[PDB]
Amino acid sequence: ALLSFERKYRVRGGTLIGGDLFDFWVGPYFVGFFGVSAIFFIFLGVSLIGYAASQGPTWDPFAISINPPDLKYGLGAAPLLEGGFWQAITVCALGAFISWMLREVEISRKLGIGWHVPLAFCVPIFMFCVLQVFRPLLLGSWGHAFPYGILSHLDWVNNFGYQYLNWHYNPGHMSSVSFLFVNAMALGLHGGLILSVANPGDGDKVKTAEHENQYFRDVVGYSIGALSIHRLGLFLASNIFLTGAFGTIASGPFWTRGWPEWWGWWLDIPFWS
Amino acid sequence: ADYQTIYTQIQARGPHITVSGEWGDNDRVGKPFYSYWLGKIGDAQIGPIYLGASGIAAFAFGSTAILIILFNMAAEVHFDPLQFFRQFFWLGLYPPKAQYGMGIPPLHDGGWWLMAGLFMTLSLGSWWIRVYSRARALGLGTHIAWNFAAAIFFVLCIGCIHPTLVGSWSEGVPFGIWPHIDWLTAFSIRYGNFYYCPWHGFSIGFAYGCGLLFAAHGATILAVARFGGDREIEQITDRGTAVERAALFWRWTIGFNATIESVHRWGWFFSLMVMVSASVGILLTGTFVDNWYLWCVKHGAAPDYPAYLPATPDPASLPGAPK
Amino acid sequence: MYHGALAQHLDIAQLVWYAQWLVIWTVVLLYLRREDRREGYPLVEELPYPKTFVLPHGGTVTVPRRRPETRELKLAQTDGFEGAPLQPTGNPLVDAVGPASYAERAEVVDATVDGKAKIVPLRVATDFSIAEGDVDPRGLPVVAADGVEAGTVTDLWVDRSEHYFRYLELSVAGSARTALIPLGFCDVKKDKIVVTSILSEQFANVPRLQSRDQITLREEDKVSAYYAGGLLYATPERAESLL
Amino acid sequence: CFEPPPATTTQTGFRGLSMGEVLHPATVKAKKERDAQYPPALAAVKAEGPPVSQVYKNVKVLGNLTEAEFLRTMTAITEWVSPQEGCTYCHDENNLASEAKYPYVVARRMLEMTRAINTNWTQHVAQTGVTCYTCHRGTPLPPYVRYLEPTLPLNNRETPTHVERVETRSGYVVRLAKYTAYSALNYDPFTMFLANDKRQVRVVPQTALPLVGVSRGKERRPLSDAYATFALMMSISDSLGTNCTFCHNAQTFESWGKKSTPQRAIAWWGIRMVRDLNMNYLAPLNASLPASRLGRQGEAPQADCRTCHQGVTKPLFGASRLKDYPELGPIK
Ligand code: BCB
Ligand code: BCB
Ligand code: BCB
Ligand SMILES: C/C=C1/c2cc3[nH]c4c(c3C)C(=O)[C@H](C(=O)OC)c4c3nc(cc4[nH]c(cc(n2)[C@@H]1C)c(C(C)=O)c4C)[C@@H](C)[C@@H]3CCC(=O)OC/C=C(\C)CCC[C@H](C)CCC[C@H](C)CCCC(C)C
Ligand SMILES: CC(C)=CCC/C(C)=C/CC/C(C)=C/CC/C(C)=C/CC/C(C)=C/CC/C(C)=C/CC/C(C)=C/CC1=C(C)C(=O)c2ccccc2C1=O
Ligand code: HEC
Ligand code: HEC
Ligand code: HEC
Ligand code: HEC
Ligand SMILES: [Fe+2]
Repeated sequence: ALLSFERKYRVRGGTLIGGDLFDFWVGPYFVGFFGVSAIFFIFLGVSLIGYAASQGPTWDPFAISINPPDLKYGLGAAPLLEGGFWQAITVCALGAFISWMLREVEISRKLGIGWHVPLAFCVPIFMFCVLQVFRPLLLGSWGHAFPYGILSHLDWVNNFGYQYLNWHYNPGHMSSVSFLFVNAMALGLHGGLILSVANPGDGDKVKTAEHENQYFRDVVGYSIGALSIHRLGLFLASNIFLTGAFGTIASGPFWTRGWPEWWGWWLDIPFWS
Repeated sequence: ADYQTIYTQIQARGPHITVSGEWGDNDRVGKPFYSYWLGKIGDAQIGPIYLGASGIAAFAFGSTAILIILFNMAAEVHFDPLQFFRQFFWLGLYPPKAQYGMGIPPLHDGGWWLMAGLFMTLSLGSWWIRVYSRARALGLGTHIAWNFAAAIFFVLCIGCIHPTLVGSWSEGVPFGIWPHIDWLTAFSIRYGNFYYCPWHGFSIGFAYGCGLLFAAHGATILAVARFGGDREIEQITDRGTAVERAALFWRWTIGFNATIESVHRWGWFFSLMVMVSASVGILLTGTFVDNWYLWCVKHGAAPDYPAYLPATPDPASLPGAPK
Repeated sequence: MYHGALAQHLDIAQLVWYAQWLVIWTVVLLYLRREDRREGYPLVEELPYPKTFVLPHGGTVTVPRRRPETRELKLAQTDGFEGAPLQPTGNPLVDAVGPASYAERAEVVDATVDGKAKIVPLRVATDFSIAEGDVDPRGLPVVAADGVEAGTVTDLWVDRSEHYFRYLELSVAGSARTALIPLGFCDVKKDKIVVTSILSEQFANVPRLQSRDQITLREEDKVSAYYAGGLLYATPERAESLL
Repeated sequence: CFEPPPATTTQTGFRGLSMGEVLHPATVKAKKERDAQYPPALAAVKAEGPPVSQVYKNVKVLGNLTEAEFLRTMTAITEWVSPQEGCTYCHDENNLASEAKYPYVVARRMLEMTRAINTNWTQHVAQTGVTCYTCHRGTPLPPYVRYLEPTLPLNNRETPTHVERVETRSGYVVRLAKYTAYSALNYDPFTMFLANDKRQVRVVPQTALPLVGVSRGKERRPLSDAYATFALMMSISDSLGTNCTFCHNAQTFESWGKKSTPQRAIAWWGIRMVRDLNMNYLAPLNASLPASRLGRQGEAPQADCRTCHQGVTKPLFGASRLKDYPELGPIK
């Protein structure tokens, strides 16, 4: 039921609101008020997908899609069948996420550590807001959002991208894609370095923090430092959306043409034209 | 509110450290210096850097490949230095356009490309040897090298294994900024929307995972910095309150958790697979699949939508329409 | 005829797709998830063959640790529910419980690669200094959450392996004793040091080191734990709900 | 660097697919004012009278029209083609029946060409129809033509820079980029796909698995072909001032049925229509044109999608003169 070092941390407190009423554990999971609200908003969003999933033509989990309304419905309520479920689902999704986020603040305060995780978890929840709320509002319709299907939400992304002819030329995207590669690149370095110091091989002795630093100095001429790389990651990770978002929200509201032609500001400067 | 996790408030300066390898202690070159500003967000000490044979080899072949590319770029704009700086992104050294099978193509059409890539491939190989050797030399594991190899193997897959397997160098990736990006659309369209290749999906979901994992892992290590949670080796071999407060944070949120060592085994894995799935996807492409969308339509996966505008017959089927 | 098709309605691509899923879940369930169970297991109130680490400066240590002694926890059950929280019996900070808790780390000093003590004060570290530009806190007055002056900084404790300042030593006024704090609790100003984590009255009860010029792993927790414990136990308002 | 909101959007696909046009209103308008300059139809005139093949000396194409109706075609033509220069641009001022000046013989063949578009290509041009104005827009040499190489600017009423000039080799890729909507796709899709019918635009296989005997070695179409088809579409896209979802579902570019829109089939007939004008009507006019008009390979200027569409999905936003000038087709 508990980890061999866990009982000494299970103390009352940390709760943002609710007091003693919700401050308890069910299994390994912590509850709190936000753990209840999450459960409420999960169940309400899960049960309302399932309703929509039955009214559809198929139950094959890859194919299923619960799409938003047509462009004619604007920002108004759309019929339950004809997009209304999708709107219903959105609210429940955002409700749980925020509740999943805030919960982690309660867990953080009880353990007496930083709030860095839930504060790192907002960066996704924000990028989810960029797509399903901020951009549709900036284009006039909820019918610009991505549909909730496993294979189908790709088809949206594909058509979204090809609407501006060649989405790779997008400079926000270029930014965003680079941080994904570099963050994926950065992890295998850090994972690998930590593993390579603790698991050298054979009957070889474990090595020290100086060994880490020497390796990357030797190999690449520079070593960032233990604590720093973890600040580097969270940054590398975060900027996958923080910069991406800007590449998404401009496509339509602030830019209507193709994205390659955007680079005519560089290209068409008079004194090298 | 821990301001140390935001930046280094006070900076210690001292005499430089040197962990002696089993060899190449005499191949460390240069005097180390200290950037005060770097030292706020990282470690102040820049340099020195190890040389060695493999290192110089990764420069001599790496330069040679770069010198071959830039020459053919300069060619493209008739050697006009201003129209080099202007158009650079658009310039490129291309694989053959004409189908020659695998027979070595002419220098004017893909010959300089194939040769640019050889010298890239030798450079990539030389570095790997450095990434492997510097590990062993300092009594370290080879975990870094093997992940790097997986990423080398993805370049080899898209560089020269897949053209081989299908038998046409034309399939290779160009050199250049926009050009090697443009390849991504050509490739996908030719093999039927990569959004319908399962191993793209794996590739994306591991890369996305790497985002989440480092984000989450970074947040956890900074979050527990007050308990010296950055000291990850000596947290493995003598568990401190740091990684007690970590594991519990997660165990109460998502129900389970890792160790301070194993969570670095989750990242390592998740990075690795990004390249393994990416390699797997490619090796399948063109050899055993041709249109990934119709592969999904056959195996009843691909989703379907009704008609907004009226269903449009292929005019190439109508009686008496031209070719 | 097609390349890649096989008997029945089956093609090479279809078969590797299963293989991909099985290797994945093999690795997750049968490796990574067992490597997660080396610490804290077995459970209290599918395990791996234990792993030994041969230490850099002599000895070995198989994990997880079983200590020859079990420490007494001055806490008390709230309710008869299986997963009911625990309220402190005694003074929770000095007891070291909840967020004031410490791990049973070795009573050994952390060690540089060559052998020397890793975490030591600048009075010991003669070859270390503060980089020109940054503030020298030695002699500034540290001021608590209540706004009272709780002492004066008297030294810094550098990490010699990474060249990183990890602690701040301050003489507690009235008590005639020094006490360490982690920099992570210290807003470093030009003229003072703000510690919102604990009240002035509490600094006196910070865990005492065994030796003046060196600090054991367990001592680094104890001290670190104390201040983190204060964040919820400084006043009686800090434990309840915010709104 | 950017364009301010609001933005005009439409829907060409099932809700939630992100298929549709995105138009900047202040560009949409700029296009309308330009195309609104289209001179209105000259009032219909006396039907009765003898045919002009009897009346006039040299009338090989518009014989069946009565003189009054004949001269109305001759004013209208001059409005569309050469208004600033008037009738004398084609005709000898003393002798109207003379074929001294080269824009006469060229006009005759044009006159036939225009009747051919409206009669043998309604699968594309519909009931909207094409006139002399759709391409010329008030000038003898149309704004948007195409030689056997790229040239800048795309509008030939704007003075080209030295690098934009076709003699200058350094600007080559930039000439090629602006035809492909600024891409670095190293291919010329006009001279490949529209200047004749020697090439096949479709590259995607139409089966999951690779067909034996064409999926290895020298039996394969190189990847280049894919590049080139994309090149052409970027230019089609830019030519009409729209995007790929206006004619495709990006899910599957190769598939028709639900996955394409009626506009795509219409787009398809454009390709065959543009091919049929370039080979049989425009390229051969190099024997009738002076060298100041020909390219560096002696080729006569030819047309692409942009020649008629000039940035809009329908030329002149569906402006028609089909009924007003029936003598320009469709011919029974
Ligand atoms: C129309 C465009 C499509 C496309 C076409 C495409 C293709 C053709 C391929 C991918 C691939 C991939 N795509 Mg993908 N794609 C991806 C993401 C990805 C990656 C996860 C994956 C691997 C590529 C990579 O990591 O290279 C970055 C890392 C690289 C390239 C390795 C470099 C490491 C190397 C050791 C370093 C060398 C640097 C040297 C120092 C340089 C020296 C050079 C000198 C000598 C000149 C996302 C997240 C999306 C979204 C969200 O829309 C997407 C959409 C699309 N892709 C569209 C469907 N994509 C690859 C894949 O997974 O195949 C199935 C792939 O082959
Ligand atoms: C035509 C297709 C193109 C395209 C179209 C495209 C578009 C339209 C957009 C992107 C975007 C992006 N593209 Mg893509 N792209 C990418 C990569 C990327 C991403 C880095 C970036 C950001 C994605 C994002 O916002 O996720 C969002 C993911 C989120 C928000 C995750 C939400 C998680 C949520 C909080 C939690 C959910 C919880 C679950 C319900 C819990 C389940 C419970 C269970 C487990 C118990 C690569 C690497 C490539 C390559 C290699 O070719 C590529 C090619 C292309 N993209 C094609 C050229 N791309 C985005 C961008 O940044 O644009 C500039 C974007 O908007
Ligand atoms: C422009 C950016 C878009 C994009 C573009 C994109 C591309 C190009 C590809 C994906 C793919 C995927 N995306 Mg997607 N995406 C997904 C989820 C997914 C997964 C189904 C899959 C694998 C990614 C992964 O492993 O991540 C890392 C996280 C991991 C590994 C943790 C485990 C999470 C688990 C796999 C998620 C399962 C979700 C289920 C649908 C269940 C939903 C909850 C139910 C039970 C109520 C969610 C939940 C959201 C939300 C909530 O916004 C989202 C938004 C977007 N995606 C944007 C709209 N996505 C890949 C795929 O193959 O899809 C078919 C893929 O290739
Ligand atoms: C750069 C920043 C990165 C990042 C960062 C972090 N990520 C975190 C944290 C941090 C710091 C945590 O604190 C938190 C966590 O706990 O760690 C495991 C978390 C989490 N990251 C998850 C998913 C995830 N991260 C993604 C991406 C990144 N993460 C990027 C890369 C992606 C992508 C890319 O697709 C996915 C799918 C969940 C596992 C978890 C929240 C679940 C939840 O909120 O619980 C409660 C919610 C549920 C249990 C289900 C909710 C069902 C709703 C109501 C109905 C569904 C509607 C929905 C719209 C349907 C769409 C499906 C359709 C597309 C098919
Ligand atoms: C039964 C019931 C109704 C209870 C009510 C209470 C309640 C509200 C329960 C919540 C119910 C719900 C919705 C639970 C869902 C739980 C979730 C979010 C499940 C999804 C988990 C997934 C798929 C995560 C993907 C990320 C991933 C690959 C994780 C595996 C690796 C792990 C565990 C990383 C976490 C982890 C990280 C990131 C470290 O850095 C670290 C550092 C040092 C020590 C340990 C760790 C550590 O464990
Ligand atoms: C070139 C663009 C022309 C302009 C401008 C004008 N005309 Fe024309 N003309 C043109 C052609 C190709 C022909 C032969 C038509 C045919 O169907 O074969 C003609 C002929 C005439 C004639 C008949 C001359 C004769 O056969 O004796 C007349 C009287 C005539 N055109 C008059 C005319 C006027 C008045 C114009 C300006 C107002 C004018 N034309 C313009 C080509 C072109
Ligand atoms: C596009 C589909 C066109 C339509 C409709 C008409 N013309 Fe045309 N014209 C077109 C091309 C590609 C060219 C060659 C370029 C050039 O100007 O040389 C032309 C040219 C002419 C000319 C010659 C102008 C000159 O070179 O001085 C004339 C006199 C002309 N065209 C007349 C003309 C008439 C009478 C038309 C309707 C009956 C007509 N054009 C339609 C393209 C197109
Ligand atoms: C209508 C106006 C179109 C727009 C906008 C785009 N394309 Fe298109 N496409 C169109 C036609 C009429 C055809 C068939 C032409 C023929 O003669 O066969 C195509 C075909 C393609 C293909 C090849 C499909 C196949 O069968 O393999 C591709 C890959 C393609 N188109 C891509 C594409 C892109 C990337 C576009 C935006 C830049 C785009 N198309 C726009 C008509 C139209
Ligand atoms: C002039 C001679 C044209 C050339 C050259 C091309 N097109 Fe065209 N197009 C033209 C007209 C007069 C019309 C109106 C007919 C109508 O449908 O109302 C069109 C129409 C289209 C459309 C349909 C637009 C819609 O329904 O909203 C498309 C998709 C189209 N044309 C595409 C297209 C392409 C791809 C061309 C080059 C290959 C092309 N057109 C050439 C006139 C002319
Ligand atoms: Fe770590």
